[PDB]
Amino acid sequence: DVTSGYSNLDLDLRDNGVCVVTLNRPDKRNALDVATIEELVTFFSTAHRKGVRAVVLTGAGDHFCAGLDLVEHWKADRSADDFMHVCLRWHEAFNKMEYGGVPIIAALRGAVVGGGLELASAAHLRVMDQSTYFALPEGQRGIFTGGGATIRVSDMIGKYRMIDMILTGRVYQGQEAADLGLAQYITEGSSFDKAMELADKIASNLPLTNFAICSAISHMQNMSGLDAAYAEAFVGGIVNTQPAA
Amino acid sequence: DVTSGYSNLDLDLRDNGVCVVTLNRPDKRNALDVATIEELVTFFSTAHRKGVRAVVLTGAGDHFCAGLDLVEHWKADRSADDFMHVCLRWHEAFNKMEYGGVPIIAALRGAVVGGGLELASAAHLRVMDQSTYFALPEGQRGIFTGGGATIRVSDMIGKYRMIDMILTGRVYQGQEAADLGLAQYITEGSSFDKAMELADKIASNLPLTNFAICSAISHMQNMSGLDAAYAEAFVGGIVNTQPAA
Amino acid sequence: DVTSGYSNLDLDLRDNGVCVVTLNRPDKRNALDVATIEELVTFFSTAHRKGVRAVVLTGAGDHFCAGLDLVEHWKADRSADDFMHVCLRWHEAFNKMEYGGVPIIAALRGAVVGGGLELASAAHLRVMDQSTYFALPEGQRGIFTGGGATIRVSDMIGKYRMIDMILTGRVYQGQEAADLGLAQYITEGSSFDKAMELADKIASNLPLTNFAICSAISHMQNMSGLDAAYAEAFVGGIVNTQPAA
Amino acid sequence: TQDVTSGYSNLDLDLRDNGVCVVTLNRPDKRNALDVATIEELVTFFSTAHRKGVRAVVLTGAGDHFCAGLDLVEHWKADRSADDFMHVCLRWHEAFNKMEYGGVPIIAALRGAVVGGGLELASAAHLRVMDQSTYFALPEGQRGIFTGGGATIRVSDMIGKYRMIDMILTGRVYQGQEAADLGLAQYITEGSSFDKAMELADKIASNLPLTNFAICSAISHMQNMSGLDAAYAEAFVGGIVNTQPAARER
Amino acid sequence: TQDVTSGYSNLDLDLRDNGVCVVTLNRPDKRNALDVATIEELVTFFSTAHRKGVRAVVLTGAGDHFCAGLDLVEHWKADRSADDFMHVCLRWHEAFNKMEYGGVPIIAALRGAVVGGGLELASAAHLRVMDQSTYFALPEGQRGIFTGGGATIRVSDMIGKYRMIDMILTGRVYQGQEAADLGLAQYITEGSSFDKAMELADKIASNLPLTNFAICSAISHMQNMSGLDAAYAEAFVGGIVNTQPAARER
Amino acid sequence: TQDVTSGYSNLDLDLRDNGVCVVTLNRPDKRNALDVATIEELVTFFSTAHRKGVRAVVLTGAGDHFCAGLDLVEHWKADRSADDFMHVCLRWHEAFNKMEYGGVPIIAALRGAVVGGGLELASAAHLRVMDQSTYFALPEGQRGIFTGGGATIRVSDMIGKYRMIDMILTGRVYQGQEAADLGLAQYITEGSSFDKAMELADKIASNLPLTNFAICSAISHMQNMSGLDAAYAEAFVGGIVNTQPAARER
Repeated sequence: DVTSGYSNLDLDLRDNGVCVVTLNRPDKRNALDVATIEELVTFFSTAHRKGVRAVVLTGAGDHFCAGLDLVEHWKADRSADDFMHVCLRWHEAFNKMEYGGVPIIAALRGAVVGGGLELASAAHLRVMDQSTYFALPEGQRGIFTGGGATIRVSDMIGKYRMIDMILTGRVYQGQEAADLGLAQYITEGSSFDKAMELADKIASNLPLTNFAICSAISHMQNMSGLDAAYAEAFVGGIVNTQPAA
Repeated sequence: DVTSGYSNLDLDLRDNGVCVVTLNRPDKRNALDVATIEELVTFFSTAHRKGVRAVVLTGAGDHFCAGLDLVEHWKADRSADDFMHVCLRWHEAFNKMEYGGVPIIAALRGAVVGGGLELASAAHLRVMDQSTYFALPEGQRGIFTGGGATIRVSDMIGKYRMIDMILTGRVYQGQEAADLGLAQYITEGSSFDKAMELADKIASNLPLTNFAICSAISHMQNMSGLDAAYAEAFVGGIVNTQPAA
Repeated sequence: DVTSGYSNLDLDLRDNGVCVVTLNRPDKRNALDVATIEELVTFFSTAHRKGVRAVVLTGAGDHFCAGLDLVEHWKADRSADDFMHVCLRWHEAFNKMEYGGVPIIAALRGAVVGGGLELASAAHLRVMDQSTYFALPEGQRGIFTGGGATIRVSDMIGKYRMIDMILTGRVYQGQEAADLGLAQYITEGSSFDKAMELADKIASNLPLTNFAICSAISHMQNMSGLDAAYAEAFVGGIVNTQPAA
Repeated sequence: TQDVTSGYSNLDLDLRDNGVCVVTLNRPDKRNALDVATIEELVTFFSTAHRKGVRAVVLTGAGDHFCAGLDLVEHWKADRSADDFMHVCLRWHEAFNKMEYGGVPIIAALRGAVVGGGLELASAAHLRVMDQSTYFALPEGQRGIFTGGGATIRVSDMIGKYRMIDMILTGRVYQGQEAADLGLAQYITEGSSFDKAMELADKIASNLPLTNFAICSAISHMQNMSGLDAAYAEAFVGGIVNTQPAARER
Repeated sequence: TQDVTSGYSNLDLDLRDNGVCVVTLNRPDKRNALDVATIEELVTFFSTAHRKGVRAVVLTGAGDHFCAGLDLVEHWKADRSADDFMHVCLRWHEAFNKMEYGGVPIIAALRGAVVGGGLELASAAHLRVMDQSTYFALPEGQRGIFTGGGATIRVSDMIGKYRMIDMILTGRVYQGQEAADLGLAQYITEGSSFDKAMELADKIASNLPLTNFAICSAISHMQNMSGLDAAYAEAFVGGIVNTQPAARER
Repeated sequence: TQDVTSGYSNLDLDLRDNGVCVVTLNRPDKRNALDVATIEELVTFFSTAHRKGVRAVVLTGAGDHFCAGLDLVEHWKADRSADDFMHVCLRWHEAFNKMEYGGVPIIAALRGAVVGGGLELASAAHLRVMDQSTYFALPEGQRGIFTGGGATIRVSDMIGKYRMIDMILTGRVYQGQEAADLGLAQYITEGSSFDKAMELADKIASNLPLTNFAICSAISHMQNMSGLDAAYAEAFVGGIVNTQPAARER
């Protein structure tokens, strides 16, 4: 019951458990409105229990994701509390992606900007192609990132590089972007095909091992290394003694 | 009342709110004595409320800053508690810079060493030129960094690279230094002019947006990502619904 | 009484206080069994009080360390709690290395894989040669890292690169590995000789300064920067006012 | 509004006109022991309560005992591996995190046994009201069992780490005023804990939604941070909550 | 020494010969409500007290009530936006952080209302002395207001997160021995809280400056860290404090 | 089994047949003041107790007083520099960390003075049993000394940061039921604290080794984390402990 029914996500579940999840509004470069965020909360809250083994996340069209749907935003005439609540929903979706235990590999193309970079950062692995570029351009437009960029992008490229990106609108692309920490993989070919290659290999690993890799490590990074040491020992104890292992 | 009156800092407030703050003792490569640290505490404690929009921090002369004023130090014949108190003042100055909400862009030249690298690290952005080099040389002289290097330089280049720098006295310069994380910008020309270009653009952004960028992100990095998610939503709520925004 | 007596470690204490510590089972690429881990706990729990000034850690033979002794592991038929306890011993050894206050420089050759990369990560400095390669290959074999990789390797190369390494089994070597953060030094010659050069220089520094560098910095990185600021001031107060300093 | 009470099997739900929803465990025959299906219903209810418009929740257990803890019959029969049980524990934690950090005030009306996983459920509420029949314990420890539903976090936050360690290490039982004074419940009544909980809930429901949302989510987050970073976050929560038009209106 | 008492308008200051400085809120006509100008004077006083040589502070409010909290008249009139109010809250936090982490022992002599922002101010002191007229509350919540001056941090540290949530969610008032036992004040007197605070302050002022500095700054920092990292920092604080020549002299 | 009791000079050790080991400080002539050699023996004993098979420890001091704290005679004579003393403090911390996080339940049987470093030692135990002669204080502060053996961490966890600050800032002494209620000891007896500690230890020793190990190590680690990360770790501790064959057997 994985492909249940979603309006704003196109799903393709392959026989080995890899589910392609595609943002489906290329006419607006897949900008994320509140309904799409809720479908991401739902999908990533249930993916593990529904048996999904890995996810390849992509955006329909030439551009991965332009970020916050500004048309919806401007029209909603939001108060500070209304917008704070919208941001909590973005965070719920991305927390379910990051800490959910289902490996997520993003196949990037074109503009990975603003909230779109926040969505890409919620994946475990990112594959960029020759057309891909990254930025947090809204900062210069007076907009602060409220979907996790200050957390995940800093974890990806360093707090001072993330501050630079939002303070100046600086753009990164090509090898320079991969080397900075924006994506672990860069291809001269299809980022979708490379993501699928990675996803198929990951899906052939043990479910429990991938679950721990895709949830425990982020938690350990939130604590003192002297307390994470103890938690890591328990994670290794459970994962490495499973019959299948 | 920004250029009020300081003995150890030369100030130049431009019409757009950018304030150039220049260490003014080139004869001693701008080494930082206790009086200069107190003026940095005062300036950065009040800059935001005095209306400063951005700061370009520089050192008069060929060298940004040589660090701790050792002549004052040796002559003061400090006990462990006396020196601990001096370090707390350094930290107060740099905390007001980092968490104060006023964007600070350092225009580096020559030696950015020891406490001088600690001062540069307290800025949000760093611009280095072709003469700039970085080191924590005192470590080999038996001196531990007590002005935040263990915190900020580790945040800039990684804990293990910071440990290497103080343990061995290793020097970095050129593109290698920029790539390591010591400065986000490297220019073949004037680091002052490049810093001013960046500062003028930043000063044209909304005051509240820059305030959040230059205070909230450092705070979020000090907490678990699962708690920063909630705080970030409130920061976005306030910043993105301001009338000006 | 440094070279006391160990079965699984070969020790060579030099006249300047540098102790070479060599894993001594090249026939199994120095895989770490429980007895070797206990000797590492013992050696690194007492090295500082026994007067060791620096340690050069190496593996006998062409390969630094292959990781967990799988023959012992499979034969022990471990329950989840048995294995959790083994992981706590690995962590105790590596915590004594990291926070013990005695500088440790690892001279790497060949395969630095799995638990072997966890051991190398517990050193302060790493020197790699032209034959050195790094990986966490067990992940694809269903094995989770329970000896600190999720903590230290993430601190070395970034959480998302560490997740990539264990999720995919990706290998790094050469300049690419040094640049990623796996080793601060890469040599075209002998990694042992380069490690000794570094170690001899470090051993000529003050004992207290090296102790603080090799214990305080890791602790500061486990707290909010606003609380580490205060602790760092006390560390600087004690280190910088010692008579020898 | 939206339907709040339909579609559940393991929770009895009663939505009052002022937005207070009574959530009642409904298996007194097994002292409301929590099986995996009940935990999943708690996840669903507490993941959606705020957005559905629920203003406050009074949590109770049908019968003489609030909740005896994890359903051991189900546990025993399942012959769970360490990973299977770790997964069950993560679901308990998801339900309790949605209760604690969800922003909807929860007031537990306690009676009889509030033990093991039942004390973990009670600890996920913001307020607890106990009566003269109420008693508290973490007895599983004496049975070789560790608390995997938050007791080590929330009960420590309620009574102190060393008193929580004592309870699980020794099976020590607390009741009456001593239990209230220890930090196990903020309110103790000589009468009906349900009626006192409803009094508290009706007053809470009369306050502003955003103010209750912040009180019932932000404070727990602030306690997980250094006080020097929570200071900054609290200033932003105060800025949003205290300038809402409805607050000025008051 | 340096001048400590001059130049202020919203604080009455009295420096005694042994270094104890009485700091008194001086607007009893409005129950010492704290406006932005008073907060700024607290920032200035507590940012410089240690370096000026102040050995201890006895903090009090003129009149029958210590402090009723934020100045609502000023608040209402200012018609503040969320960002304007967030900025006001950061100033309150700066004043209270300089009190808590500044290294100068602060003993609050309480009387009457210690409510809302007034309880936040009292919580920024190291020690609190209450009298028989003293009462505590965070009533703003019932008025749709959230505490933005540290109550969620310090009052939780004083009485427990769940009792702090209770106070702001319900407006519950505490007084007398019950308040002292809850953790709202370490000392309760049947007489003058000011006189008891001065007794405590005079004894504290007789101890070594560095020892009091560490006690009144390091402990709060240690509580923001994992205990396994605070262990290391505490060893360095002990090393510096316990080997100062003056300590040996004792 | 392995030898547990031989080879020590500064600890009297008595291993009972059920695995409870009585560890007794043995210098009543100096009220069991802790010198560096005794701290090193505590490091050795508590670093190996779990692996040697010790099931629980009852910690006591010979004579009328549990422990008066750091050995000042040794301290004074050593004329320690700040770094020398910081190093001594790290050894105290290593001994107490091995006690707190080692996984072997420790029950302290207190009598008489539990002061300064002696309260730090007592605080490293999981449970404390006090008698009618027992009193607690951190008097060193009045003597210009700061606690460098964990009091700022563990005593704060026991009684609250503000009560710990009060104790060291003022030298305040606690005893009797007031001390127990404050959080200084979970058990108070009108009889023998040693006999009550042995009763508790014998019951604890009858429980499963792994369950006691987790209770006596995991909970302290969880309290050093955000509750949202401890939730995940606790689920893994529950998974391992609750599926061990011996637990099912129960």
